[PDB]
Formats: sequence, C-alpha cells, structure tokens
Amino acid sequence: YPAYMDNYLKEVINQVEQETGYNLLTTGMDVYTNVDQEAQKHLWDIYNSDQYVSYPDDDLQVASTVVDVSNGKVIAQLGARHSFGTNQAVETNRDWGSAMKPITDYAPAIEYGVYDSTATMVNDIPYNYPGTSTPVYNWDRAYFGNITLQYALQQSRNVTAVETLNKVGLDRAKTFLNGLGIDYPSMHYANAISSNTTESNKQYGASSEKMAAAYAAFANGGIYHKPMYINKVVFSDGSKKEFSDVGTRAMKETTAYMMTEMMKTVLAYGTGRGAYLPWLAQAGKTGTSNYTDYVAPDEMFVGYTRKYSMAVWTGYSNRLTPIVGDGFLVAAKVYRSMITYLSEGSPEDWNIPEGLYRNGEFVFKN
Amino acid sequence: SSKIYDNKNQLIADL
Ligand SMILES: [Ba+2]
Repeated sequence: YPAYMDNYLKEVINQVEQETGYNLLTTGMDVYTNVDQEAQKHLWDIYNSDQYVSYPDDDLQVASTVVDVSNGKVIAQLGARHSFGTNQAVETNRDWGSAMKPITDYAPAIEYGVYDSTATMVNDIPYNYPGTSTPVYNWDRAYFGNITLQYALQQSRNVTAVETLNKVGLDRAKTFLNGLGIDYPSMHYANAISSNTTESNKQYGASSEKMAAAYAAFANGGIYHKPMYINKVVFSDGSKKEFSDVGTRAMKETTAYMMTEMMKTVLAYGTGRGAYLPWLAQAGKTGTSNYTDYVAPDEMFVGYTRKYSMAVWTGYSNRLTPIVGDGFLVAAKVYRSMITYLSEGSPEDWNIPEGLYRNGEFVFKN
Repeated sequence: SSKIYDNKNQLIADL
C-alpha cells in the first residue's frame, strides 16, 4: 500500500476492530473506507513539497484531519511530514490551546443563555483566573476594554474566554464538550484556553481528529458525528454490512449559526486572516498553546465550510523546540491550500435559521 | 487477505 495511506489504514484497522471485533490483519475481510484518494495525495503534496506552503525547516510537523460535515466521514488525514506507527493526527498529547475557546467557552455560553447576540458587550481588561491572583494574558499582551462578543472572538481575547467559562460553569462546559466528542478527567478554568493542562490518557484532550469532528457540528447546524473511516465491511462468509453514524444534537441550530457568523470575521478581519479566501463562505479559528514560567510549542487552525471541516496542528516533535517567526504561518496556510483544493471546483453560504434575526453585522436571538 | 478500498470503491491496499 502507498505510504500516504499508512495513517488512514491504521485508523481503519482500529475502527474495524471496534465495530466488528475482528482485526483485519489476522482475519481476512474486505473493507470499504471513506478516504478520498486524490484529496489524500493532495494533502501529502501540501506537506512534502514547497508547491503550496513554505516551511521554516524540514523538522516542523503538521497533522490534520478533514471531515465531511454531513456524516462525520474522514476524507483525508495525514499525521506527519517528511508500518502503522504512531499517528499524531489522532493523538491527544499536544495542547490545542486557544483553538479550544469556541467549543469550550463561547458555544455553550450562547447555547445556555449567557449571551444572546454577537453584539453583546464584554470587557477585555486585566483579569486573574477565578480564585487566584494569577493573570490571564491575551496573546498580543494588550486589552481592548469594552467590546462586542464578535470582536472578542475576532481578536481571540483570552480574558473574555476565561470569564465566559466561569459564567458557563465547569459542569455545563464539560457536558457541552462531551456532546462534541471531547472529554477530560476533571475540568478546570485553565481548560478555557487549553486541552492539555496536565498529562492525561488518550481519550482525553484534543487531536486533529476530534477537533475536526467537533467543528463540523458548527458547520452542519449543530449535529455531532463521530469520525468514520469505514462505510462497509464484507466478511469472508459473504455477508455485507454498512456502517454510518446516526448523529446526535450537540447544540441548537441557532447556536451553530451565531458561532459561525463570528468565526467568519476571525478570517475576514481577525487573527485568522492568513486563511481568508474572498470567494469562499467559510469560518475558522486560529489556535496557540503556551510554555510555562515570541515562541510557542504548538500552533493550530481549524476551519470549515458547509461541506468540510479541517483541523490542523503544527509544532516540533519535542514541544520544548519552539515555533518561531514565519513558523506561525504554516497552520493557516496548510488549511487555506487544502480547503481551496476542496472548494474551488465547488459551496453555498449558511442561511440564518429560525429563531434569529439580523441587524447589520450582528445576529440576535428573537 | 484483507483488501481495503477508498471512497470510490477502488482497491488501495491488501493487508
Ligand atoms: Ba491526552
């Protein structure tokens, strides 16, 4: 089999075992998967040439997953650049940091009534984590004072994010995240902007796989579908069985739409400008993790259209090896290239759902 | 022998 299929095959083997109980390596059986071969080869070319994106060096790693938002099907996944070894695309050992803000803080805040419009005012000013004198600093180290919720997301304020989680509460945030396939042994306010505050087993935290599936719920109206690498298995006895995810409601369509409208500005005028495409209706969010006690261990980007969701992680094998300079550009560029490939031959815009009304650049609940 | 196919049902691997 081709090298570019190694990561996908590994996950196919795992899901076949989960769904049927058999190991396709020891038990003969035919399996039909959801990988888009051309898309997969394209992702490999994005990773391993200078055609689409320029890298600072050949050591910087990239790991991404592309999901079909309508059914959770994984169409492409590549865990590294330059048999069935560790697949970073599904590993939850790295911190997706600020990329956690939309699904951890804002989505549940809107879903549960903390905010009723994208114009609601919030206050970006010096703030400490609840119960401490430990300051929450914004990525740019500044404060913009009284601003709209939409601008808060546009410029990725950490202050506003942490106070939002405080309002949502650790219980509800946990439940909301669980509905999006993400979990932690225990929730803390630090999780408002981090997925790896402490070492945890594989089932907890974020990975490109989980993040792609999570953001797909935004794209499709609020429905969560588990990552699906297989659609059919034909066992040696002749029987043929199909596999598809029924889906569950993770958030109201009104919540999904509002979140989408704000993440559109992240790209058009905000921190996600590096992924902006004027001809495509898409929304996204940049992500950055931080060291303890400009450099960072991880730089992420997650974006989606009404058809696909793609989560991207970048960083070095040893987190202590920092991303620096133009290295921070890669995540958004990998996404930009892939989504172009996936959309240029396409790609409708979202339609404001029942229960919401528009007033200029903002959206409000009735 | 386990044959794997892509989303267009074309063979991509034999494991
Ligand atoms: Ba973990």
